[PDB]
Amino acid sequence: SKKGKDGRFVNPWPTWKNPSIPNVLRWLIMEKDHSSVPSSKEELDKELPVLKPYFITNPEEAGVREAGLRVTWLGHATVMVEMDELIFLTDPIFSSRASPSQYMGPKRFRRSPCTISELPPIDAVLISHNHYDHLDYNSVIALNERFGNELRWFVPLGLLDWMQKCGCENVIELDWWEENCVPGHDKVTFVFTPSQHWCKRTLMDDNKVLWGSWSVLGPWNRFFFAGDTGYCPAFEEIGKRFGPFDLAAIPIGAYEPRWFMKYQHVDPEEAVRIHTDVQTKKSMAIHWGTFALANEHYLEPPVKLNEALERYGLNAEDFFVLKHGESRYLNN
Amino acid sequence: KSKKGKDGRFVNPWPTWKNPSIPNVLRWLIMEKDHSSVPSSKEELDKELPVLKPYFITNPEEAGVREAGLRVTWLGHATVMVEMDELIFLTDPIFSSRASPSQYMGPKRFRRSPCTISELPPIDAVLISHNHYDHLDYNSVIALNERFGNELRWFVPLGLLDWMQKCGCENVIELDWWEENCVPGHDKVTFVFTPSQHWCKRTLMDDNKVLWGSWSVLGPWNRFFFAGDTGYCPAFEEIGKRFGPFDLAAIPIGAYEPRWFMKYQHVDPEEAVRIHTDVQTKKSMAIHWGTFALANEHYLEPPVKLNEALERYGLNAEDFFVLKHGESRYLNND
Ligand SMILES: C[C@H](CCC(=O)O)[C@H]1CC[C@H]2[C@@H]3CC[C@@H]4C[C@H](O)CC[C@]4(C)[C@H]3C[C@H](O)[C@]12C
Ligand SMILES: C[C@H](CCC(=O)O)[C@H]1CC[C@H]2[C@@H]3CC[C@@H]4C[C@H](O)CC[C@]4(C)[C@H]3C[C@H](O)[C@]12C
Ligand SMILES: C[C@H](CCC(=O)O)[C@H]1CC[C@H]2[C@@H]3CC[C@@H]4C[C@H](O)CC[C@]4(C)[C@H]3C[C@H](O)[C@]12C
Ligand SMILES: C[C@H](CCC(=O)O)[C@H]1CC[C@H]2[C@@H]3CC[C@@H]4C[C@H](O)CC[C@]4(C)[C@H]3C[C@H](O)[C@]12C
Ligand SMILES: C[C@H](CCC(=O)O)[C@H]1CC[C@H]2[C@@H]3CC[C@@H]4C[C@H](O)CC[C@]4(C)[C@H]3C[C@H](O)[C@]12C
Ligand SMILES: C[C@H](CCC(=O)O)[C@H]1CC[C@H]2[C@@H]3CC[C@@H]4C[C@H](O)CC[C@]4(C)[C@H]3C[C@H](O)[C@]12C
Ligand SMILES: C[C@H](CCC(=O)O)[C@H]1CC[C@H]2[C@@H]3CC[C@@H]4C[C@H](O)CC[C@]4(C)[C@H]3C[C@H](O)[C@]12C
Ligand SMILES: C[C@H](CCC(=O)O)[C@H]1CC[C@H]2[C@@H]3CC[C@@H]4C[C@H](O)CC[C@]4(C)[C@H]3C[C@H](O)[C@]12C
Ligand SMILES: C[C@H](CCC(=O)O)[C@H]1CC[C@H]2[C@@H]3CC[C@@H]4C[C@H](O)CC[C@]4(C)[C@H]3C[C@H](O)[C@]12C
Ligand SMILES: C[C@H](CCC(=O)O)[C@H]1CC[C@H]2[C@@H]3CC[C@@H]4C[C@H](O)CC[C@]4(C)[C@H]3C[C@H](O)[C@]12C
Ligand SMILES: Cc1ncc(COP(=O)(O)O)c(C=O)c1O
Ligand SMILES: [Zn+2]
Ligand SMILES: [Zn+2]
Ligand SMILES: [Zn+2]
Ligand SMILES: [Zn+2]
Repeated sequence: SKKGKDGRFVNPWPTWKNPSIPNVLRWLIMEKDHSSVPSSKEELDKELPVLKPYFITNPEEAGVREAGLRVTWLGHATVMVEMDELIFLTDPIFSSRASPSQYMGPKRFRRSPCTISELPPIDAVLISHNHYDHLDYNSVIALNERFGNELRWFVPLGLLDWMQKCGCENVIELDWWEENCVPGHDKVTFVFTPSQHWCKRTLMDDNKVLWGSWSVLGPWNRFFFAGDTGYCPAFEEIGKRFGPFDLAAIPIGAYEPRWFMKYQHVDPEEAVRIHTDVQTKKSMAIHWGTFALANEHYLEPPVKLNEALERYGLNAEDFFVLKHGESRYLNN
Repeated sequence: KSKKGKDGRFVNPWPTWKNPSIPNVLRWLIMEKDHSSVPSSKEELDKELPVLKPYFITNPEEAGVREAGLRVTWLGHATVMVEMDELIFLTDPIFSSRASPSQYMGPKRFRRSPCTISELPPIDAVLISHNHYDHLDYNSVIALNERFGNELRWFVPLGLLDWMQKCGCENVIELDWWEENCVPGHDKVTFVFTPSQHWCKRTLMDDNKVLWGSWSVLGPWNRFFFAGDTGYCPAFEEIGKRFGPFDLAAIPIGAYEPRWFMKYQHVDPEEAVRIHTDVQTKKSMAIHWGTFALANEHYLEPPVKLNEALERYGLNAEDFFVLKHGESRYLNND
């Protein structure tokens, strides 16, 4: 290739990135209050409405094995992408709290639109990093319970065990810049792409499992999942090696306070930049709207995104935000 | 001051004063509670145990009682919403997927919750029978006290007040056997903590620190008994005679498999109908069962055994009915 890879430090995984500036802790004894201010049932329902998905009232449809691409936002980074036959899910979280505990931790103010049961045949599942807001043991458990060997768990290096331990066999571990495929539908290609984030689920396990983005290269359309990352070259590299991608899921939340999050989390503007670097035709906007993992107003990220869109000479068509549970079909 | 089984405190914690109790407990361990019922694909359970969408979701109005009657809605396990005398009170609210102190281990419901805390009408009081994780849900407590405030009057047994306050609740009332209180505004309704034969445990060495029991709400139009968790005991004739006749009775009819083991903490359907006769209620509702797997019996068995015991005693399904998850039922009185 020609795009820097990694390449771990003496012991754990470094980002190898320049925008990488230390600062890595937790959320129980530091800048962790908020300014989002979420309250009032009807108010939430109004501002942030939860849409009942289609694969519930009319499962039939599904498939989208046509030639375009259908996407559904089930919260935070939980997006179901119906593309080139395959029906894959990303960073699946269907539980109320994203904490190792049930007594403390972040609880969603906007519940998961559907339930794993209601879910349609899930083919592959993609995992950005190990953070609880992206890895929900309960969710994982259910998935295999329902499906099982027929679930291509595409995971980053350092997760296999966890998966297998949870009770999964169809699991692939990958170092960013690696590649693998869904057995049956081998035509489509999945690639672990780099990113700028951290990995931690317990103590001392810091950056023990790699982080990164996913790039689904399918015969017809192409999709890119960033996950959680701060602005770092890679993106362009990706947009070059692969791309032009069709749709891309870019995080637009958890950015304030900038002085601390900047290096681990992009800002709505930085996202617009990714839209460009990755060379996609459109973007869906992941993270935001579901959990309060920062101090930014919970409604701010879409406003800041449209601000940056108009700054960069773009339009809300190019980088759109879905409603909780909404689907969207893009036939190119 | 008639013969009234009072407490009920031995060594340090409370024992069950009732004669038929024998402590040889072992604690919930999936061992004999994981699957001897073996619930298959959701679909199967959708056919057998359909989850309904409670009335107050589609019609948030209509949710009082207009008096001269009694409305009840079954939300899972032992969660029961009772409306009477300008009062909507909950019992044993569990709206969480798993009934455990952990998120990695414990019994997880196979039937989703009918509604959510955001969707239910104004609750005026919650009743807690005992402290077990299938009847006391931390997240549910929080959610409730987050929606509501000092308007939610939490009626809990003796030894729970501190727990409640530590959750953030301020309008909390602690009661002992045959103890009575009321909702601040509505005085005519009187809530009474009445005996039962169960145990209490959430952590290690806290066994029987808090007390168990049953609730007898005496409103000026409709008397409502709610049993909670219990094996058969004589305190139910006391409850049924002192108060009563009652209009409804939320009786448990599930989790009774290793009769040798669970007979002193959990009634079977036969003892459940025995309960119905004892408390002298006009109607009774089947609670517990169908939601969690807390024993080995087949998950559909308890209603069948309920009907068998009903016809044994010369009663029809009218007197003792089982509802679907989320179904409601209205009961007008003389
Ligand atoms: C503040 C209490 C203890 C209070 C005391 O000193 O008595 C301490 C005890 C254990 C500490 C936690 C251990 C894990 C983490 C270590 C980090 O470095 C900061 C965040 C976390 C999540 C800590 C939060 C906080 O620093 C805690 C909860
Ligand atoms: C729940 C127990 C004990 C309750 C009791 O004995 O009454 C208490 C005792 C010590 C408490 C911990 C002290 C350190 C931390 C302090 C924070 O403010 C909340 C999180 C932690 C990690 C606490 C969690 C929890 O509140 C603990 C473990
Ligand atoms: C056992 C009680 C719950 C008792 C109850 O619900 O009444 C719970 C409540 C708070 C829980 C603690 C929260 C902080 C920690 C989180 C970790 O994930 C595991 C260890 C700790 C220290 C937990 C230990 C244990 O899980 C506690 C103490
Ligand atoms: C303890 C239960 C199983 C108990 C039983 O069979 O009854 C097991 C089953 C799945 C196990 C988890 C699998 C994923 C993780 C593997 C890690 O290396 C340790 C932590 C986790 C989160 C494990 C913790 C724990 O060991 C669990 C929850
Ligand atoms: C609290 C027990 C102590 C009991 C024992 O020694 O068995 C210790 C011992 C083994 C410990 C685990 C070892 C594997 C992991 C190492 C991480 O760096 C911290 C989290 C994990 C998941 C640990 C969690 C916790 O710190 C455990 C469970
Ligand atoms: C099975 C392990 C350890 C066995 C070993 O070390 O080989 C033991 C050690 C700690 C034990 C638990 C302690 C807490 C609880 C005490 C109850 O009175 C019985 C259920 C529980 C939940 C116990 C279940 C089980 O007995 C455990 C988990
Ligand atoms: C911290 C990991 C989760 C790690 C992951 O998700 O990968 C979890 C997985 C299993 C969890 C333990 C389960 C058994 C115990 C339950 C008690 O109620 C509190 C202490 C213990 C010992 C728990 C502590 C902590 O909650 C653990 C060790
Ligand atoms: C999660 C850690 C270790 C993780 C690791 O070393 O990678 C493991 C190590 C020891 C494990 C415990 C051993 C005793 C128990 C055995 C049971 O069969 C499941 C529950 C308990 C309470 C276990 C819960 C949990 O699974 C622990 C605490
Ligand atoms: C430690 C958190 C709050 C931490 C924070 O500030 O975020 C507190 C807030 C409410 C606390 C719980 C209140 C009910 C219980 C009281 C018991 O005496 C100890 C266990 C429980 C389950 C407590 C565990 C723990 O002490 C919690 C969960
Ligand atoms: C080790 C700390 C602190 C010791 C102290 O305050 O002296 C203590 C303080 C409170 C203790 C917890 C309180 C709630 C529970 C009490 C149970 O009966 C045993 C398990 C738990 C979960 C306890 C475990 C542990 O023993 C804790 C967390
Ligand atoms: C794992 C888990 N915990 C808790 C809940 C319920 O959330 P809450 O108790 O906050 O209402 C769910 C609901 O689906 C869940 O999946
Ligand atoms: Zn993250
Ligand atoms: Zn995140
Ligand atoms: Zn119980
Ligand atoms: Zn029970």
